[PDB]
Amino acid sequence: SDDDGFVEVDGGMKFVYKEEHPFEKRRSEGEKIRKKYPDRVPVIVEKAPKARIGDLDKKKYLVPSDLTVGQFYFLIRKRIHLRAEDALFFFVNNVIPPTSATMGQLYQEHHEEDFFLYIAYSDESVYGL
Repeated sequence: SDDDGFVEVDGGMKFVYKEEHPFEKRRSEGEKIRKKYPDRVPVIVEKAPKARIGDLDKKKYLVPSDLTVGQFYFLIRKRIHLRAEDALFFFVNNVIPPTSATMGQLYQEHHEEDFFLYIAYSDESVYGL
C-alpha cells in the first residue's frame, strides 16, 4: 500500500465542441450514430491553439471507417481551401496520426468516452505552436 500509484486519467485535448455540448449528450449521440452507421465513425475536427490557418466551417464529420487518415486530410484541406504548398497537420491526443491508417482504426484506438474521435489541425507540426 505504501507504493499505491495514481492512474493518470486522460481527458484528451481541449475542444470547443466539448465545452459547448454536455458530455452525456455527446455520448448519447456517439453511441447512437455508431448503431445507425456501424461502418462509419463520428469525428470532431477543430483548429488547434495558435494555428495560423483558414477556418473550418463544420466541425462534425461522419466518416466511412475504411477511408484513410490521408484521404480525410485531403478532404479537410479542400474544405479550408488550402493551397498545395501550405501545411496542415492533424493531432489526436497531441500525436500526429499516420496517413496510411484508416479512420476506423484511428477511431478504434483513440475515440473518447463519448464515442467521438477528436482531431485538431494546425499549420505547424507541433500542436499549439
